[PDB]
Amino acid sequence: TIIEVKIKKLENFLGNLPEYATEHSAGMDLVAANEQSITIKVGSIQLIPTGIAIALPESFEAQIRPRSGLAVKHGITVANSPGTIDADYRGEIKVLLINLGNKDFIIEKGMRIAQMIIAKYERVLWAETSILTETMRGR
Amino acid sequence: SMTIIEVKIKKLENFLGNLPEYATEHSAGMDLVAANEQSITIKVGSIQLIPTGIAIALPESFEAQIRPRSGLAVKHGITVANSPGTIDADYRGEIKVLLINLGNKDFIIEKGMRIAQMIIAKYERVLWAETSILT
Amino acid sequence: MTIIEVKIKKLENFLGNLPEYATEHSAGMDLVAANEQSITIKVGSIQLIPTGIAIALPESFEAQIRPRSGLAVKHGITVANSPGTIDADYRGEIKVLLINLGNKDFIIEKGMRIAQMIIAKYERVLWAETSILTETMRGRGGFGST
Ligand SMILES: O=c1ccn([C@H]2C[C@H](O)[C@@H](COP(=O)(O)O)O2)c(=O)[nH]1
Ligand SMILES: O=c1ccn([C@H]2C[C@H](O)[C@@H](COP(=O)(O)O)O2)c(=O)[nH]1
Ligand SMILES: O=c1ccn([C@H]2C[C@H](O)[C@@H](COP(=O)(O)O)O2)c(=O)[nH]1
Repeated sequence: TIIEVKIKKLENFLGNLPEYATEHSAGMDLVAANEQSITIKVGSIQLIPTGIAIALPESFEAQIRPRSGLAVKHGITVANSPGTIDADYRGEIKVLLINLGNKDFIIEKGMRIAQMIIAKYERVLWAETSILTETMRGR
Repeated sequence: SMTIIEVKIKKLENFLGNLPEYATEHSAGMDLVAANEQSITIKVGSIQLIPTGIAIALPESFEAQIRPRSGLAVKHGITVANSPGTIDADYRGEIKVLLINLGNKDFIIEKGMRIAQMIIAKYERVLWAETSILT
Repeated sequence: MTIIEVKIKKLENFLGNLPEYATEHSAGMDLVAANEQSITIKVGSIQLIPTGIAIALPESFEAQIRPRSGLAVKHGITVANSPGTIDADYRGEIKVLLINLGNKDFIIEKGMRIAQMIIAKYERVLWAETSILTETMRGRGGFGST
């Protein structure tokens, strides 16, 4: 199942629109679009802009997830993972990276920093009740 | 088209105010609100479990995901330690949010603070097919 | 509910039971450590733990590697690249990247439950490049908004 998503390139965008590595990949690589280098000191969190804004169709969301390689090699991961991009968000997509490694890490424009996976969500209608069914799991 | 799924929800004794709400009509998730009666300090490097005051019964083939909110992470280094937390359709206990302070100042969690977002989605039940060669 | 068949290969270090759902309505299966030498995760360190299985997902399905809440609560151990993303293109050994954000060193021994694996559908995006996106209510009137 294919979904069309509108996407706007911002002033800082470069290159191809976010790409899937292979034809069956779940996620697109997000690329740092910071106009000046950003150093993430050990233990710190930095916001990295991506230079895109998107308009997801109704009932969909985008998830900002880590690239395993950055975590393995440098202890860099997504601080709010999985980051939720809502279908009515019209701002620049931002990636929050934390440095949990042992050396300061420089984020340069063009680096692959996260992946973005699009998935369906369901909107909840609450049915308030005073008792829930019992299950084999329980409380 | 969005689709609606009805989910049963029980208020526990420590719930205050309103059932979890979508910030906007097109939000993927509902905001989860701290329901601790007494403030909870999360010191630098600590993990703390925060109650929400609710229990839910998801319909079959659905799960709920406990995810961080952007503000707590970027402003305070607070995030969800077991993210994304998985709420199973047969869980009948209180939903709790496990926060970690990876920032550089102690942070006090007060009743009423938005501490996470909860996204409901379908999952698929796997039947394994054992094989000797993956194509 | 909806059942999906997934092919799975036992590698040489596989010990015993294929990943199982803890209950008939659990979203995820428990993944178990299959390391043939003990692995110590020092405080603040990150270690890759093998599971001894490889899988072949059907198209449009992913497996998400997520933390078990018990390990996080009791030991500060969680999944460093969470949610780990397994898709149809990955037929190698499933590995769990753990980080120790607790207050003492933690030894991973084979047979320990280390993560849970939730299979779900994802969508493939085709981009419609545009110069004007619709306006919405989100963030409207906030400080600094243009
Ligand atoms: O990693 C993230 C998370 C969120 N957002 C955007 C899209 C969301 O709709 C909006 C609000 O996020 P929350 O505060 O609800 O997490 O910020 C990002 O750009 N990056
Ligand atoms: O962030 C979380 C994760 C889990 N749970 C509840 C619902 C789950 O069904 C149950 C068991 O979680 P695990 O041990 O499978 O992580 O705990 C929560 O309240 N919050
Ligand atoms: O928790 C994880 C995440 C990924 N992978 C597999 C599937 C991916 O295709 C491959 C490389 O990881 P990424 O660089 O795409 O994150 O490793 C795992 O074994 N476990």
